[PDB]
Amino acid sequence: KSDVYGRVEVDLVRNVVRVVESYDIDARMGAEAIQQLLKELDLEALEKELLEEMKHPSRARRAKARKRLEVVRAFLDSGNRPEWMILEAVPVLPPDLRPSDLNDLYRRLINRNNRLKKLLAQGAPEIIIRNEKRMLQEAVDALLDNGRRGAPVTNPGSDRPLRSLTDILSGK
Amino acid sequence: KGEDVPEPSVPESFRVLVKELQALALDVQTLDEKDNPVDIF
Amino acid sequence: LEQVLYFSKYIVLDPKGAILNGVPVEKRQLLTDEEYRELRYGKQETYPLPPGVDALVKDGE
Repeated sequence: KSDVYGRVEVDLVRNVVRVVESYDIDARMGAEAIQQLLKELDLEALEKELLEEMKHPSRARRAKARKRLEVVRAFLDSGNRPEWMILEAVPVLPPDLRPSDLNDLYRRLINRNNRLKKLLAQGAPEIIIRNEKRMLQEAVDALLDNGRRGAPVTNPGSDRPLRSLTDILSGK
Repeated sequence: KGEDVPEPSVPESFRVLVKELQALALDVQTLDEKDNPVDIF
Repeated sequence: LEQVLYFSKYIVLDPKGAILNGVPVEKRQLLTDEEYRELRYGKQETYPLPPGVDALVKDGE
């Protein structure tokens, strides 16, 4: 009988059966990998888990759980659940509100989000798929908050960070 | 008209804020007496 | 860790792995594609040999 999980190779050149240490498994990538995690995380479970962790462990680990428990609470408490923390549908601000800054960034997103749709039905080569998700994930951050990770510049003319949604809400 | 000025509708600053907040994950929803929706528009 | 896979360069984990790279299965952690491919989908790894050279190991020794 086998001892480990694995694929089968019934070799008769040695009259032996080698089971390669290769059983199936599952895993995904990027914004997608957290989207999964968030959906399964059973707040309740971790809530109870933290409850124990919180009042039982020494100040070093209990304190960490405490700060962790509020978030959990908040979600469950108010209701509106955490899985939405992931962007899948970017809401477009109205056309009259912005007569330019934000548009250049909106175009970026639109483009890549679209160049991507096309790069999925035409032919899906991995290295490209990813390289594309990256840029995409980068763009989605731009319109929201530029600077947090590198800074977007209108091509040659002005090395000035395009005013993103965040920049439009804070500051002096 | 020699009349009495109308009553204030939601300052665009309020409106503009709801959206600026919609533009992001954050969802700013205005509510009524009994916690229910209310329309600026 | 976030930044590692948020953009998708690095990997993440799911339901079960019984095997250890050196430590038990990572319930949620992530490993390099080369190692994920190596044991997750298995890794039969070749080693070519110069012509006219004999080996010190058998068929499947």
